Amino acid sequence: MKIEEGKLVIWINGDKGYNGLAEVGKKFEKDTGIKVTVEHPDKLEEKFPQVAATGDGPDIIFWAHDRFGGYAQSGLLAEITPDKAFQDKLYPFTWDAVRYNGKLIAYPIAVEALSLIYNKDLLPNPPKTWEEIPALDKELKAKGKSALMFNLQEPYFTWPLIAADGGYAFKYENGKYDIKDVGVDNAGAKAGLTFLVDLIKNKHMNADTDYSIAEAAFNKGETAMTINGPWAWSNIDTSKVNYGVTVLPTFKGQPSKPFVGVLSAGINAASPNKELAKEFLENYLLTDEGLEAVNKDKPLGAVALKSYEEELVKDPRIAATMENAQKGEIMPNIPQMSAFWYAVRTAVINAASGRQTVDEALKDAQTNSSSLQNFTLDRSSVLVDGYSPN
Amino acid sequence: DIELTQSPSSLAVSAGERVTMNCKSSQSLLNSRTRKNQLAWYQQKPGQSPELLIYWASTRQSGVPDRFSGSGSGTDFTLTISSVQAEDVAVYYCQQSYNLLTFGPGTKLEIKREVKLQESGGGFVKPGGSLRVSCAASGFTFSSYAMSWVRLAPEMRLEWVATISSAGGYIFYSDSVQGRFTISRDNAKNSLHLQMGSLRSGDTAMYYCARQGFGNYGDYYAMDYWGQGTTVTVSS
Repeated sequence: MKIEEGKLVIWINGDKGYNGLAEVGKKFEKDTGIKVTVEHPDKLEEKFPQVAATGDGPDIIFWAHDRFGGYAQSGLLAEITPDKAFQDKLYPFTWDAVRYNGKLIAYPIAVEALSLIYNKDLLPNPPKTWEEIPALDKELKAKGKSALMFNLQEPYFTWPLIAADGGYAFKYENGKYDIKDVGVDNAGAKAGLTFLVDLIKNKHMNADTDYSIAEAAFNKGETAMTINGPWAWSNIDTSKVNYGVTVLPTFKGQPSKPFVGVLSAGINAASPNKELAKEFLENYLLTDEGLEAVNKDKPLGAVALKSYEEELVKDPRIAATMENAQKGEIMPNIPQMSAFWYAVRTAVINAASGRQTVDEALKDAQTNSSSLQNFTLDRSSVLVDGYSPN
Repeated sequence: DIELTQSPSSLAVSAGERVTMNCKSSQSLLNSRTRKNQLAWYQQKPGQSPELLIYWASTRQSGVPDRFSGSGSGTDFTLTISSVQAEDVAVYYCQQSYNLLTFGPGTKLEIKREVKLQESGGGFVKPGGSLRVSCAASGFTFSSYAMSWVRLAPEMRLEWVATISSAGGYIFYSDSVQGRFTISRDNAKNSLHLQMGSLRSGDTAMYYCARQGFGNYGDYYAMDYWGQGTTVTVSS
């Protein structure tokens, strides 16, 4: 229950550039004397609301914005106070992603979307469409290679194919999400997931595939294509596979529609250092030099900060990220997103593993996503002197 | 901090008799917000895990025959079986949920003429030793539910041990185990655990994992599914 005054503790995921961020920390230290400690706890997207509930945890938490509505409703997040002058340094759509009840609850950092990453040597002309991948694998199997391998354990990676033809999470109508209009059941959703399963049935993919299997598969040059975000680039860089980053294949003539995540920095509600956090975030991290220190450790992709994005977008890989970003949809941040992810994660794994048909798997995911009247997030089911905790 | 008495402690009836069981608490259990009384009733038939009968004092759980009936207000609660039957031989427990969780001492009733939860990992230990009990969950969105550990000790003693919230932020232990025990969950592997250290011989019991129920009308503040008890014996 103590966060410790006069110090900044920052949490950020392990695939991001925490050492780069840590050096922004050291710069902050020599300028102000405040010590900055960067940690990358595992599953920090769940570790955070778990420790922050009783007022413990880091001063600053990084994740895609989707989870931040959820944290905010649980009161785990401070309202941030950037003046109009700082707000203009960033693209307006990124601020829209950090809103909850009209209030800004985090600082946007990077704009993330999955792209198609291909081995240029194995495959000089990557597929425009999902449909031509099965035949492209047969060819590649003849030379002891596969066409495509990406993470199937995380619905984030499988969502772009599901939504291509009209699958959607919650319907966005007149400025608001309608949590009774759920589209994980519709024909577009089923068309995508059926296609992914048929890929697995015809021995072109393994239901078995997870992030680190697919990564090593691509970085060892054994598969021609992978699907991943900018974070994955640095491991591909060191491996010296000759790789390109480009548009995701179309499905049924429609673009794949990745869920765009705005990587964001939140300030713990329970933190005694909310001013030191604002200053670090506004004056050190969200500067050209700040974002570059992180970026040189592990690429952020496109960034919310205008001045630096204009430099980064010159890189054909970031151009690709943006193009894919523009063809997708910005994720909701509503508290129910947690329920949804769990739901789709289950549907994707059970349909792909065979334990359920596509129709059964998505019907379940749709049931588990729909009547979420006052979905809670951290349900304690306990009273303390006749009252709930928090 | 809340004490519960149940009268009578045992009871022998012929088939068909109407039966009333008492439960009294050291203090009022009324939820100032929901106006529900934080009292629930459980049935433990011989050789089985307890099951939910009544919650919110007077609401019958789905599946429970309507001869079971809960009533009461203030500090005074009653479970009535209008005309008892052979299948009702069981110990009956009131449980309060107004301030943490406490089970009553129980009423032994005798007659004279896809939601699954599986525990694992019980065993023997010397006093001061260790064990970690687990409970694997299936048939529901485990991520959405608070889970609790309850243990049954040799002298008809049903005890709450710990509860962990659906996302783990809120954890609570019985005095009897505070410090020595640690309740954890893994929402990714659909799993609940109780690390038991510095074991007393009084910690010897069957240990149940139980799901805290809720619905469209609010939290049940009651446990609506139980696993079979894994057994923990601390033998001097």
